[PDB]
Amino acid sequence: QNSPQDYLAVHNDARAQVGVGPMSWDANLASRAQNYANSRAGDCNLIHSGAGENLAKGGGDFTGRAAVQLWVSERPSYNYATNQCVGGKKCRHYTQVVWRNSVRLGCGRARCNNGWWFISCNYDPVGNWIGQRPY
Repeated sequence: QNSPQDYLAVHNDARAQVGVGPMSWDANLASRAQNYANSRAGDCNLIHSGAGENLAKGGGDFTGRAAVQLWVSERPSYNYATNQCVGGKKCRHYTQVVWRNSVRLGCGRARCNNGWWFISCNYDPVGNWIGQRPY
């Protein structure tokens, strides 16, 4: 639930569900993501860049798979039938996961200085960005 494929699988699912192209594991992005998470875990705050990442903090058994899944929890807040976010709050996560523009992927899990687990997932080109279309 934290291996490269664990993150990738869920992303690739969500993307597949709206017929968006895949992504790959850059490995170095994964180091970067985990290393950023590892440092920033001394705080724990959902603070990384803004547009081109997907951050998560959980509580205990919080896995990377679960984190991507938490982002896909906004499933019915996306609606490909209208090809936009629904008039429903919190659609600022799935959008990135599904971000057509990003072809790189790499993610990392680090344990916070409060018991909980931090997760980061980097993407380039930038994502969840106004400019081009998410899906």
